[PDB]
Amino acid sequence: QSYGFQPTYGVGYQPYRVVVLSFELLHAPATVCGPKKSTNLVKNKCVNFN
Amino acid sequence: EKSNIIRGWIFGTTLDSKTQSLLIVNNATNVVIKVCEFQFCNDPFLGVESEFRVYSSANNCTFEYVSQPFLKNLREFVFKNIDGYFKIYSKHTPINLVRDLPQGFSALEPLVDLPIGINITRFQTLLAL
Ligand SMILES: *[C@@H]1O[C@H](CO)[C@@H](O[C@@H]2O[C@H](CO)[C@@H](O)[C@H](O)[C@H]2NC(C)=O)[C@H](O)[C@H]1NC(C)=O
Ligand SMILES: *[C@@H]1O[C@H](CO)[C@@H](O)[C@H](O)[C@H]1NC(C)=O
Ligand SMILES: *[C@@H]1O[C@H](CO)[C@@H](O)[C@H](O)[C@H]1NC(C)=O
Repeated sequence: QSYGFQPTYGVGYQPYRVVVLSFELLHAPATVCGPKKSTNLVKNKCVNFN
Repeated sequence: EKSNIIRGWIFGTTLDSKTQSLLIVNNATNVVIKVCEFQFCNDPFLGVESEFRVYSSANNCTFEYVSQPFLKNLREFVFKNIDGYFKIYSKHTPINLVRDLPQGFSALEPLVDLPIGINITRFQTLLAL
């Protein structure tokens, strides 16, 4: 069936774009991650570090 | 070496159009690394890049990488698998011997690691003249 996306329709009729994403199991080392923090360095003070 | 010749390697559990496998190749300009299905019909070779013939075929690949113009003369390597990581180490050294590996000490510093996550059970060498 061909889409009848006419402008003269309400919100329900109007087209939408959809993106669906999923991730695999941990069968191997991970390869995608969120960005990590990079804070300013400190010297000559007692600090916690990672 | 003194003449290049040895231009890469092939690895994988099965490399005859079945099972994912790995491929590593050079032409002194860059390394080209692929993780893809292959068959290697007729033993890739230079054949003389005035004359050149590409290996196997394009198929269901899952990874790629290119970098680092790779460069008597002797080169050294190590390849190993660690629960999903594929590690490669290497060294260079010029020598005078022509029979076999000389004595002396050589410690291989590491190159970048690949988290492929796929087994290897065989391998074979790519060659050129
Ligand atoms: C041979 O050397 C050439 C460089 O002259 C390499 O060309 C690159 O190939 C990769 C992989 O296809 C491309 O992504 C690059 O864009 C190419 N570079 C240029 C400047 O075109 C080629 O990969 C090398 N081949 C082998 C088997 O090592
Ligand atoms: C391509 O290879 C991946 C390797 O994990 C596999 O999951 C996938 O099913 C393969 N697809 C085809 C069409 O062979
Ligand atoms: C390696 O092969 C074993 C079977 O011997 C299988 O269970 C395992 O998932 C494979 N692992 C990789 C990384 O290919």
